[PDB]
Amino acid sequence: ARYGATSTNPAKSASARGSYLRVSFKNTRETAQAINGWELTKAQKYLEQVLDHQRAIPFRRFNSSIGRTAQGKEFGVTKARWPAKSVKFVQGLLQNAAANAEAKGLDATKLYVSHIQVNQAPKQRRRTYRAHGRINKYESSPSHIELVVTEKEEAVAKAAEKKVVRLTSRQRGRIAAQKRIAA
Amino acid sequence: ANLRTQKRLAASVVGVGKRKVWLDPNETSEIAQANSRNAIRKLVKNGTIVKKAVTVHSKSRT
Amino acid sequence: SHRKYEAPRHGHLGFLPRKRAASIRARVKAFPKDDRSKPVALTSFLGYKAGMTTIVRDLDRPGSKFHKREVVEAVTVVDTPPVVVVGVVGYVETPRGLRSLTTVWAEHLSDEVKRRFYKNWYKSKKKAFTKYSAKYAQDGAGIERELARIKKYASVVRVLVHTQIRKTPLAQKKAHLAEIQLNGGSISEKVDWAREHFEKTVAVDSVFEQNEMIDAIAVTKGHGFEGVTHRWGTKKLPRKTHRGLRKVACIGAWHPAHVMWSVARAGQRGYHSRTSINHKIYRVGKGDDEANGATSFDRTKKTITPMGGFVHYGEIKNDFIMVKGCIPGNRKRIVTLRKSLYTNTSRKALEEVSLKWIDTASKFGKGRFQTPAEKHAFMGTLKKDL
Amino acid sequence: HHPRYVVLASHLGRMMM
Amino acid sequence: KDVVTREYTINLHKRLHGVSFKKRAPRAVKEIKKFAKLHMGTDDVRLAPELNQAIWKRGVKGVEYRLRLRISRKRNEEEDAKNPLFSYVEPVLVASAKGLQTVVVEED
RNA sequence: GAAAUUGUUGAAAGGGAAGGGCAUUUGAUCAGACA
RNA sequence: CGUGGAGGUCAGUGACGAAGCCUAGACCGUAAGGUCGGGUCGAACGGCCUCUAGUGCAGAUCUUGGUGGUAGUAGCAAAUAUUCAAAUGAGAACUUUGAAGACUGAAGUGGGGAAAGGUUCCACGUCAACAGCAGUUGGACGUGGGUUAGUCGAUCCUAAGA
RNA sequence: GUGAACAGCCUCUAGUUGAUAGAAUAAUGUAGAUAAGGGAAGUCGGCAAAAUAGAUCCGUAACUUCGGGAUAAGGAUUGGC
Repeated sequence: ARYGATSTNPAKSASARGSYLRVSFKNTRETAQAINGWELTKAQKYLEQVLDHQRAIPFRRFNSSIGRTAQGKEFGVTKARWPAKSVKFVQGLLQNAAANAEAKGLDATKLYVSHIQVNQAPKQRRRTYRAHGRINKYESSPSHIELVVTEKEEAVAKAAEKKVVRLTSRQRGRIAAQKRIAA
Repeated sequence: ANLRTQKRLAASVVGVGKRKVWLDPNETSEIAQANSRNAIRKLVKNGTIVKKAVTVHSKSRT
Repeated sequence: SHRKYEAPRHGHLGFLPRKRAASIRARVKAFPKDDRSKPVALTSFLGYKAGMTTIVRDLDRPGSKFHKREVVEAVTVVDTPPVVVVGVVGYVETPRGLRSLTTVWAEHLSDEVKRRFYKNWYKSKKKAFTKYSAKYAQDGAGIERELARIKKYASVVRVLVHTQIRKTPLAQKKAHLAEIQLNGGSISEKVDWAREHFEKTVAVDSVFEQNEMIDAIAVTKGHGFEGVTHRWGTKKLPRKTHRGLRKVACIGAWHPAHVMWSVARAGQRGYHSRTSINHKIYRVGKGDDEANGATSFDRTKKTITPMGGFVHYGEIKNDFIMVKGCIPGNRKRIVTLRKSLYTNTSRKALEEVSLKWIDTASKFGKGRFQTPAEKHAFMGTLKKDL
Repeated sequence: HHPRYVVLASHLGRMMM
Repeated sequence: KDVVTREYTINLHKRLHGVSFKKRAPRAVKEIKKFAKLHMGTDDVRLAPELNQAIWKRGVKGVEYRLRLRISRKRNEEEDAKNPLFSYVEPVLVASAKGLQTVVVEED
């Protein structure tokens, strides 16, 4: 029930998470980073279009030896893919998060993905057979997923410090001089 | 609907191979309830299971 | 140790790197030298390659065994509709190269030339030179003051010409644009000639003559990633070679301990910029002339197009330039023709050619007839005839 | 569990002499 | 957006030219789905079982150079169907499937 | 509930390595005589 | 200087929080190290004088366990081949039914057995793990049913032998 | 069925349609082919591939332990009605 680092007002958020999910952690991290900070409506149309193959997930860190594509142009990247299985899971948790927001009474329009993170889960292990009768491993890589959605707000900052100036004796003598010369 | 056991029983009761037994595709819910060789023997009479004919091997050219 | 038996290297190091060209147009690096004495005239032209055909002619080469005898040679036709002049640019000589100083465009530009400034024409507002055209106004002070600077400062004057693509049968609607240098006359006469010819056409017969020798620039036919044996002609390894035999065996010595640029390696073959030279013109035909393919000795009303049209091009309906042999490029591509850069006094250069017969049998197979009237005479009535 | 054995042995040719 | 039926002819020679033999009949299925989309604008195309027999009459690599077809654009009665409309292709029985041009078929 | 290894957040640097020693400029952070 | 344990003392510390852990927060020492603040946690620990030893790690192709870069990379390419519709279902390239096209081609991809396995046989429910993709299916998981002899074998006889 | 033939090829009864798939068709590969003129000039070496091939009739050398060599070598024919 404890989440990662967050900085938003809890009264104006709704969270969802899922654990021990059998989906690639490298692919799922790229999916999550691509939704990070978007408005909830925009992110859900975006993911549907990845499945339909019209847009792509920019691959940043886990991208060694993968193919190029003309759909990374918009994101500034030359390598991108369409992680179908990992889009379904992130898609499921966003739907859960929307449901929780309406239970708390939040206004469905202002929600945005203020937090999302993926980290590793305990391995699931198997065996592969190699030449000369040698066994190796054929493990998997499940993943934990969590996210939060928050109401956007308008800045209301005010009441700042005056920053009083501490003058020396020599300075105050100068300032008094300037006053006498002119108003 | 999983009528795999109905082909097996039908083949023995009608006395032909599984390649020669026909199950009506519009009577799935009926065949599904035939778990006895008596039931398969009653559907063959009804016409829900019919015996496919043997492929021809004509000796005319020979 | 030393290589046992000597041999010349494979390939030419002057044509490196062997990479795709930057643009589908091969650019005219050098234009002919100028002399101010002659009249104003273009130094190059733009056209579209069509195909090839065959020519039979006598040989005027005293001394050779085939003097005053028939010989069969190959020729390639270039579809050359007239070009339209749409601007002038002036170049000043600076210690670190030439440098443009101003470009003065005409007022009304055709749609096919302003397609060259749009990628997504079908959803554009067609805002191109819209504000520039309001410069002619009631007086044209702005335009005439710009031309004043070209006369005052420029040392080389050029002209912008766009080809009239719509006439050729290509499915393309966007028109090419390229710069051609003006040779002849003072710097004052050069810029005046351009101004009079804005929106006007310049035909091929006003640039080239029949027996001239010209140079062709164009981008070669592409083939993609290619192995060593067909990129550099290296020897093939014997049959019993593990891990392939279309490969270069030794790619260097132990030291320098780095693969040398001189070694043959696999990569792009084709799609380079080339400049062939010394091609003799054989005919400068006229588009609106029937019997484009006739000759003094043939005398049959037939055009240059074979039966069934040039394969992969279509039919020729404009002027054309047929030259001796091959020019770099594939069919349908833009090809730019240049005047030679030196005075060639050889016998071949000065020889005058009068043709005797141009071929028009179909190139889509083993053609047997030259005209549809010839087919009917030989075969006679068929079932599909009335 | 994984039993293990001498990987290859032989098939290494000979050297200098 | 309308219920319309029409009759076409598809040149399958120029679409299966060079295709591997074990994949000629299967690929023809795909091209009749691409063809019906190009003319009816429906992503959902259902090929009648009788058409499947016309294609596979002469094995994998015995497709006919031309086939006369009937494409019917209809409404989707299924709940929550992604697309309102869908197409349905059937075979047309004719002596020779060449020399014919497209024509609309009236409902009644 | 440590370390290796890992995700998000925040600060900073980055022309064919990174790390360290003497000295200072800049950013952040700490203590105070106090009467 | 530091560690496990032992005899004396500080009538030492502590559930109002002992030991352990984390902290580009602070102080003492040339150093080995000692000391304090904050956070986490939950039950026992230290100063000084002495005694004792299974008493300090960067290596040993060190022992056991855990984890990376390589890397979403190499790869899942033998045995001719799949396709259309409905049914079921949250979900169908892979299950069920029907139509089509193919293969084994009677020293078969058919029909039974001997050694060996031991319930894999059949039914109902069912998909977390297994079927190096999928799965609603399965030789998988849960629960049960099933193998009928005077005549077929063993048993009885003897062979090389024990 | 073809044929000398439980050779190779096609089929009937019966049985499977099982081996991760979709999309393009670069270089280098594995497997299968074909090449004008020359015909071993390649290579340590005809390595690899090619050419010959069934059946009927004719003809068949040296040497020989008289049994063989021998399918020697070299030719001709072949369908349908």
